[PDB]
Amino acid sequence: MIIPVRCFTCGKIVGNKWEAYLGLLQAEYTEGDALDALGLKRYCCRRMLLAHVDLIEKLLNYAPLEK
Amino acid sequence: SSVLHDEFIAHRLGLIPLTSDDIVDKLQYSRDCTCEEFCPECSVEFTLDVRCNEDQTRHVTSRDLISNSPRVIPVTSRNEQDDILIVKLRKGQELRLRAYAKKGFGKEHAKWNPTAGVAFEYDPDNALRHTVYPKPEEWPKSEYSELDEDESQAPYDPNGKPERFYYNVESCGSLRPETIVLSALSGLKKKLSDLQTQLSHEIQSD
Amino acid sequence: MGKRVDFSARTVITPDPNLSIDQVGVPRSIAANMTFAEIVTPFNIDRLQEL
Amino acid sequence: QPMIYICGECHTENEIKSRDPIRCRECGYRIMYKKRTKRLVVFDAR
Amino acid sequence: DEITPDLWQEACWIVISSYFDEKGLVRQQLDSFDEFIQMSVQRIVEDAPPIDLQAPPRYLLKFEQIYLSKPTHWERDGAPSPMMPNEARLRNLTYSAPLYVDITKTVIKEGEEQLQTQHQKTFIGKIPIMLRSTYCLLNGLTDRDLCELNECPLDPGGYFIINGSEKVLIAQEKMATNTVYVFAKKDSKYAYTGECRSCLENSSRPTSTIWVSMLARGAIGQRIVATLPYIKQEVPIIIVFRALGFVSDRDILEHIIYDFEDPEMMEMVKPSLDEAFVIQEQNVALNFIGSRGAKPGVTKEKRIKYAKEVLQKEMLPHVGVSDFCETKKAYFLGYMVHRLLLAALGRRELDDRDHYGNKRLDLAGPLLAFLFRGMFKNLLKEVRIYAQKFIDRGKDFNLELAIKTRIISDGLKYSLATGNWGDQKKAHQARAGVSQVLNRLTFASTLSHLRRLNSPIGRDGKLAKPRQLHNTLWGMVCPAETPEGHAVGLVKNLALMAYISVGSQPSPILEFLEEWSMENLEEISPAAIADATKIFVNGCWVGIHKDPEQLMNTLRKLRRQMDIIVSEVSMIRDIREREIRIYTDAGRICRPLLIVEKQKLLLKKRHIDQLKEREYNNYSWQDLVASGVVEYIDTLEEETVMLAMTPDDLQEKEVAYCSTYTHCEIHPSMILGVCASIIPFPDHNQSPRNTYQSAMGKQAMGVYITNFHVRMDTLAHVLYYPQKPLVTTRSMEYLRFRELPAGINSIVAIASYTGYNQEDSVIMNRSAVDRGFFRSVFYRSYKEQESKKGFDQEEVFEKPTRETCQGMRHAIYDKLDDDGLIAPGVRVSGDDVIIGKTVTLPRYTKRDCSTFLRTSETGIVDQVMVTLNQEGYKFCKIRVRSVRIPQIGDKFASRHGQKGTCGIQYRQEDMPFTCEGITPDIIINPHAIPSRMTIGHLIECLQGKVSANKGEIGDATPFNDAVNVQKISNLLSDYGYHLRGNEVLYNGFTGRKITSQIFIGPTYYQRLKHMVDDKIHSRARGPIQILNRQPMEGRSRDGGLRFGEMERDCQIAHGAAQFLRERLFEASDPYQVHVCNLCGIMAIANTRTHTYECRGCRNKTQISLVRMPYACKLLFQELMSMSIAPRMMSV
Amino acid sequence: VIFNRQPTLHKMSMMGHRVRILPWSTFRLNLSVTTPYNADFDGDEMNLHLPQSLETRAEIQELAMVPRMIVTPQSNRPVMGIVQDTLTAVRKFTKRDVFLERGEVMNLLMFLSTWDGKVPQPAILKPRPLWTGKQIFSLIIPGHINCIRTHSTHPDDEDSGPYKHISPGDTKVVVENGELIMGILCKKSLGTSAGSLVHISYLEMGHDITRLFYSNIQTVINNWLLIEGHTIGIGDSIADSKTYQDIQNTIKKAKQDVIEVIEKAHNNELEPTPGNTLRQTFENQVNRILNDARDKTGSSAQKSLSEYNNFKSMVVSGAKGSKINISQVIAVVGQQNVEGKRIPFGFKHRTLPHFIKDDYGPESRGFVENSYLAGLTPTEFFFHAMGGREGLIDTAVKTAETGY
Amino acid sequence: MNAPPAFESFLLFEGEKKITINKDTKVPNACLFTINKEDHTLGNIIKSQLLKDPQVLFAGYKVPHPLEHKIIIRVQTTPDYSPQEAFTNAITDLISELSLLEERFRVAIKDKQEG
Ligand SMILES: [Mg+2]
Ligand SMILES: [Zn+2]
Ligand SMILES: [Zn+2]
Ligand SMILES: [Zn+2]
Ligand SMILES: [Zn+2]
Repeated sequence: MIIPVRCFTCGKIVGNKWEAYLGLLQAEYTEGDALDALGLKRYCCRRMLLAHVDLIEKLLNYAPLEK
Repeated sequence: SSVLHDEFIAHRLGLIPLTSDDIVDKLQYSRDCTCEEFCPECSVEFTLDVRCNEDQTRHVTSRDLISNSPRVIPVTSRNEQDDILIVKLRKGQELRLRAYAKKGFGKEHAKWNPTAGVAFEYDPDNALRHTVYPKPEEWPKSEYSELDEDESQAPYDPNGKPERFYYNVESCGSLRPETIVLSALSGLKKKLSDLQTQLSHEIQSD
Repeated sequence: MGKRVDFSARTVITPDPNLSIDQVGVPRSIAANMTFAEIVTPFNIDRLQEL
Repeated sequence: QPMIYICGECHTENEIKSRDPIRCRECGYRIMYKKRTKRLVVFDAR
Repeated sequence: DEITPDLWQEACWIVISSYFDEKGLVRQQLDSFDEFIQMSVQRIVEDAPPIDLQAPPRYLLKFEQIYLSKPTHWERDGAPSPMMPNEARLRNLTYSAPLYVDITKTVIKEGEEQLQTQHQKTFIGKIPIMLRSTYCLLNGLTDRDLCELNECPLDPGGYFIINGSEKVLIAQEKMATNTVYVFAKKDSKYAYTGECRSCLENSSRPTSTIWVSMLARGAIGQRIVATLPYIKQEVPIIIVFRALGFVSDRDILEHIIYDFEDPEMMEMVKPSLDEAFVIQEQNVALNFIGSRGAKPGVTKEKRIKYAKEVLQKEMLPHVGVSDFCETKKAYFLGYMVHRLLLAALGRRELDDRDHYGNKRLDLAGPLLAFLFRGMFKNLLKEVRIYAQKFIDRGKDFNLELAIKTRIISDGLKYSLATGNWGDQKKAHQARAGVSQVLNRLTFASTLSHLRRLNSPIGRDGKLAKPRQLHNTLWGMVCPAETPEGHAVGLVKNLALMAYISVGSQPSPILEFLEEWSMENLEEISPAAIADATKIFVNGCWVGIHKDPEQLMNTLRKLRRQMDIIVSEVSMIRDIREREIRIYTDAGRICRPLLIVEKQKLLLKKRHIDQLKEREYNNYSWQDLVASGVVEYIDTLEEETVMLAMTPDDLQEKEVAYCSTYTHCEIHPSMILGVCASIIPFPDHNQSPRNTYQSAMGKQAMGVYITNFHVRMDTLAHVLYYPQKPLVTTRSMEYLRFRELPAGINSIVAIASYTGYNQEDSVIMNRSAVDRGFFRSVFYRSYKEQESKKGFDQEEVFEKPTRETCQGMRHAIYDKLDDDGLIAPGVRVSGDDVIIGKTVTLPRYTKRDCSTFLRTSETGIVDQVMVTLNQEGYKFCKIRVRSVRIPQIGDKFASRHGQKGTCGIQYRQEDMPFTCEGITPDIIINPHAIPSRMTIGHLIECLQGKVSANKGEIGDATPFNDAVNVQKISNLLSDYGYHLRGNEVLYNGFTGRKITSQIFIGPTYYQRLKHMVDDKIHSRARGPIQILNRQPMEGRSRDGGLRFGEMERDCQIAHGAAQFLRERLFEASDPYQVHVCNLCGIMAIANTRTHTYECRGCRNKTQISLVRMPYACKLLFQELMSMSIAPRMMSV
Repeated sequence: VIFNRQPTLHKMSMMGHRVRILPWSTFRLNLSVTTPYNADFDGDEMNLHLPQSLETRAEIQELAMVPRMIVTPQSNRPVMGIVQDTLTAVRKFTKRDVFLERGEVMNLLMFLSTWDGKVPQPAILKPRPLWTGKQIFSLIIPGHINCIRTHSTHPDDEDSGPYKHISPGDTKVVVENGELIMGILCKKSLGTSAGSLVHISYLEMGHDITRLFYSNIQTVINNWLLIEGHTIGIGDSIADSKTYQDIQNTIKKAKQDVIEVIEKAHNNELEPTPGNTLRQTFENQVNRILNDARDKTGSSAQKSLSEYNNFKSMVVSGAKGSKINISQVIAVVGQQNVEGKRIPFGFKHRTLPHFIKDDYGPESRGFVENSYLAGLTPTEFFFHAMGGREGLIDTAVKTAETGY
Repeated sequence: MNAPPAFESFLLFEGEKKITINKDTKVPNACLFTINKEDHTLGNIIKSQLLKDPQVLFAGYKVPHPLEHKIIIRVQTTPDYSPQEAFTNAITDLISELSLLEERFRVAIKDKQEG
């Protein structure tokens, strides 16, 4: 639902790159160039950022249980 | 009150790297500590207390992990790269927890693995023929290769042995890469020393 | 002709190259649930008391 | 002893005793949720 | 103007996206229900006859109008409030709306003393509502509005909520009605049989099947007979024709044979005439029909009346049930005989039972209409009895008390709740399997279940013909998605652009045909039918025409202009036989296609331009259909269509194949369904693999729905880190797999590493699993309610106590609160208590009836919900949360039928690694590829390596000539990798290079619901069944495993007699009986006083102890119940 | 314990095993004993029964134990043999050019249970000590059994000419005094057929020695395969341009041949053969042409394969696959049949609405002229789905009648 | 349900010996060293160092089961030598090699950070 912390394969930290990745994408980067800007050179970490679906943004459309 | 259940948050916190450079050698394993569940000699206390009161989504990141030890902090929080995202909170959602960090290594759990990839290679030109390419021309050259482009692999070395191993040790952040290598050599040497001690006891007991 | 029986277990099967052909690798929970009624003798009195 | 519940619609903390119809006092909604316990549950971050 | 090939792949998919923006994936369900509510209920209410009751005063009670309000709920105070579907799910309510009917009761006694009393909005019942239909509160709501209501915006709807349970109506296949089908049964007295399941336009009775058969050769020739309904004896066709008023043989053959220049037809009908010459007038023929019937009246008068009523009502209702229709019925029965003779003369082909042009899909609307007809008839009956018992006393009555609304309400609710489709009393004549529980395991499973079709041939049937993938399923049913168990080919799935017609009235078409040059059937002379073309509308022969070609041109122009003919109307011109069959009825599966001009598409570039700005200029799919550019073609009209697979087929070629195409595929990949549209490169796999994946995408974990936090589902699996596939098809954009994916991209290496992945198994990375790889959370909901059914005994939620409760287990109840309910966040292990319920007794005055955890779960309480159920006692739902970390024995699958369990998990240092230290997440065995021929797995792995290295999403759409393996390899060689996806790996244990370069790369894997922890089970002297004292059945019952007949046979072959006796006697049901040595019957033993005696023999000394199974004692006693004397003689 | 898998078809579906307690929650089986159970690890579950008396325990130990179950009375041959990885790997291991170094040899000898502790003299002493794979399998082979077999790739005209006893291809397996004197081991030598090494081991040596033989083959060969490795990928599915041109020329010629037969039938220039109607004769001619095309293209693909091809490796060892599978992956998938005939005219004189009426050509009636790597066209995809549905129906419908 | 704790791969159980030496009776001057709670990391280096001793005739190791957490190292030496002495010298040589490697890596790091 949320960006993983580490790459499943190598263990590189990708948790701090989702927001930067999105900011680069709205900056008219291609996904490949964006992944290059964040330093994801192994295709495992590129897999992590490139195949992520941010479902938490949809789960935050529901009001919480307590106000 | 976040949309991720408790084990999700806990698992996610476990995978945040903490600066371990000079403190890891000093701390003890909780197995070896003579204290109760915890003490400052075998553990580091973290606290996290965030509440989304404002209308925009609140990013609970590793910067919100407040430690009692200044030396052991989240790597991203160390004084660029952004902070690791623990959870996104909506107005009215709240996350308050208390973590303890321990000493361990990657055999027990990958969260204690300090590496973000260990590239290891030897014999970049296939001289020992430990690989057998069906079509050696089809394969790209190693970054450590010393061959002219017409030559696909080195001539076979019958008297050769693997020497000259190339390493690229990438650090997740907890330790410096050279600290990872030095600690690895020291740990392997202490494994062998303990093995030799137990060996001597077994030999003399016979 | 067919019936349900006690002292039976069932679970998914898994490869294990390190078992002999006549061995079966069993979980500790199946083995802790299932029991074998062993008769006591002076040959096994100590071991069975230990158990 | 109080067993305070939360409303599924108005999210109001309200106390309800046994043998009482399950009704929120603020909006009358019929679905209520218990609050998170105060007991101390521990997680190994694994 | 023309769309060039280089733009085509965009244009077509743009068109496809517009379709899914307009329709969706559950459009058939919603349209069926909408037609049922808008039209079918009103038609059913009006088609019921007014109930005239009189002792004197009389009352008619005519029902005239219906009103269906929005879904509401009535509390105990009775306040109506709008009920939201989520509240229905949580509170176990039924998401139904009240149906009110206007009733008009006029008093007529004498002397023109008439006065009408109208009861506006008389509450006649409650009708369950399909979600997201027009009459659903979630209709037209925005995604923000749905999220405000705790609803998922991606939820398709198309299901009902009955008692909190989401029920989905499965479309039921049936042979089309009002159509003549000539078959030939090999083993039967008849050579050829022409059947016609006839049913009037607005259904009021079942389908009346009429058969017109030919007797098999071996008196003199072949005789034609007719098996009329309600008559248990064959009847000659000539007798039926005379009974309809056609006595002269010339008239009958004028109606049967339209071309008198054809002696073959003549000699083949001659035996039937020769067999019917003694009967020569209408009354005598009617008497013969009545006599052959199963109720032969002693007097010929009532025989003739009965025959008249049968031939007017039960014979061919679709032709017309009123009087003076004998001419139409005669023409139609003559057409049936003509079709039979054409089949017997070889001039026409026998009809194919499996052709989907001959089938209809009974959807939610027409199924609920069947229920509503039965239930409204029962309601009117009950009203008749109630009003009769009052007017017999000569006084007025209150219709509100006559209407017991429970008939309609409880009937629809029961039928949708159980699936038994029919009256609750006829629970065995009713057909089950309709209305199943919606599958909420993953979004693909939900979509597929909502697009599920069913062929009710019966799973027991072992004839493969109905299970075969017929040619006519192309574009209408997924070729791949089908269960591989006992229902192969019977349970089907819609193709993506397949639309089941909702139904329409033939009135405008018939009116236009009248205004057009068609000639009615009663006004013509039969001599004109020879060269003319017949015109059938919904099976009824309505007239004839002289130029069928320009008629078809006119009708196609009318349908393409959205004129009087609506889009879903099928219009088939059979040319060789001169019929023109027009269909407007419901259940016709059809699909959209691009119309083709001379040799060009009508879809010009301007349509693609307007479709690109679909969100600004509101140019939608319906504007594409209204432009005459797209057309819905049904299975039966496809027979007359010449399709182009792509616009490339419309190019002029060195040798033209067709050069006269009429339509074009929007894209061939639309032949696949929901679950097959997720397979990448399915045209590079063996088809069984695609079927197995289509089945296994439904057990894959993911996020089954966005609002899973609020749902109290019995079972739910949510994946921690779902990922969209790196290699995807262009159809998942509409399945919403990208928004709710059900897997993870795993670096998979196809290698032989340590032997722990052999025979369909995988080696996973323990380090990856530690990082959250394929981790899931399992949510289990327990429900409970405290019933105050009566003062005799009442249940109540309260923390039990050891001093008052009787059946209180030794488990501790400290985790419960004073309310008797556990609190969220509490860690609960197996056998623990979550709800403390106590029931008052008649360990005193209350017994423990607490709800324990399903054993061996060990979760944490996620949340607790308390509310009131329909009747209004306290009702609790507790959701417990258990984190499932993948382990040895958990089942995983790729999208290519490649399933396997985790053999072992190695840490990152134990796994093999590339020069750049990449270890595989999964290692699968190379031996799973060759026999299976899942080359799509390898192409997906290679494409995924390219996608990950390039920063894109691979296009694995099935039939795409712009993507082949050589292009992918050339792309991969540009990123510094071996072009075929191989890499040098190093042994993780020793660090030496592996001699064989391993094939490794990203592949989309799925974690399936089948985890080993939910399957492992063991027993050693647990509970036993009551009847036969044998171990229980199931893990949940702590039961024992069945040592069946085949195990008995195996151990007999082994010769293991003591093991066989241990399994079948000593480990199952050991028992002892006492037998009389004289009569061998079980005696009476009293072991405390040691007195054994046989009452039969009156002895107490010659008794013997016998050690026998309890099941054998039970058998012998059940035989003695049958007066059998099984005497166990010990000598 | 008795270990069982359903359906229990024969006496080998319930065999006695010795329990080995291990960490996780699955029943762990040896890989040779999977063929008797018909068991694979795609979610199969098995039943364990624990005998509860010394008498039943002795019964199972003396009658139903797996080593006593190696040879089946059904067909007087082994019921379990060497299986997937161990079979591909033993094929690769006993090739003539497999040379092991001193450390590798010691690593493999660590996994021999029946090893006398004596390192054998290497087959090559100079310039560098090297053992051969046959030299280590000779240590695996028990007793002093003698066996002659032939590798699956053994040419049939080699036993006649010279080199009968010195095989150029290292076929013609010869084991003498329990040493693999020569030959490449495969399914024919270690599988479940009659007269194989496992059978001869069971007949000459006891069941205990044969049990150890199975275990030692598996352990040694899997630990060597850790060095050698085995895989499969796209590169194994690819053929050279010459092979592709040959296959396309074959298919084009076959389609022209079918067109010629169609033209003959259309002109009444086709006369029926005895015992068949004209339709059946035309169908026979077309099916013969297309079967010839499929076989020729398959032969072209098979000859195109290299010695490094992993499909060929698994087919040669007999571990998995067949030459027809290679042909369908590389050359051509071929004719799809429904009820033993070409695709029926399910529409009116058509197989699909994409064809003209009365089109008896190969593509119209269900000839898949593409390979699985090439990818099927939409009509080929639907026809292939029809043909596969036939197999699914057969598999799901035969079970009830056969079980009854 | 059946998951062993992850520390069981590294930690010795109470009363369980780190290393056990058993005389191999098949051939003379051979021993089996069963080392508990170690894996390929030490087994491979100890074996390969023992192979450098010309007085070692056999040196091999195996992990008998991956799910179990012990290794067995078989060492055979020449009659004038001992497998226990060979194993001791192999560990001593590995320790000296790693000490030298550590000191040289420290020197290389110092050079790299300085210049
Ligand atoms: Mg299986
Ligand atoms: Zn990575
Ligand atoms: Zn401490
Ligand atoms: Zn409220
Ligand atoms: Zn008696």
